[PDB]
Amino acid sequence: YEKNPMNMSIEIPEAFNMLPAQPKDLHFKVPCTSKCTGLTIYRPMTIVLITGV
Amino acid sequence: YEKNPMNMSIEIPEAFNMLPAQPKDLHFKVPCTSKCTGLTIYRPMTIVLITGV
Repeated sequence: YEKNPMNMSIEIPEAFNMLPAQPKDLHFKVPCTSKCTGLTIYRPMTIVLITGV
Repeated sequence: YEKNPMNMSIEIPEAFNMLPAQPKDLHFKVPCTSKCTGLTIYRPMTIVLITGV
């Protein structure tokens, strides 16, 4: 393929972050979350696949 | 009936109020509470109910 933002891209609407720690008895639980979308091909004439290799 | 605080009354010793939210993994819970007593009739001879109207 050819690497170019106008051919394909990956979107990250929000970045990795950590919520405030939640205390339980003498310890804490910290949850983390993020967002993603996958791979989007705007122009499908710039990629070639070779399967069965 | 005859409307008079001496005959019947309702008490509300505590009004509606909310508590701070209690977080969980990825959501919250908010509780609400209040107090009441219901109608108290000190002198019940000052009320007449006509039934079947």
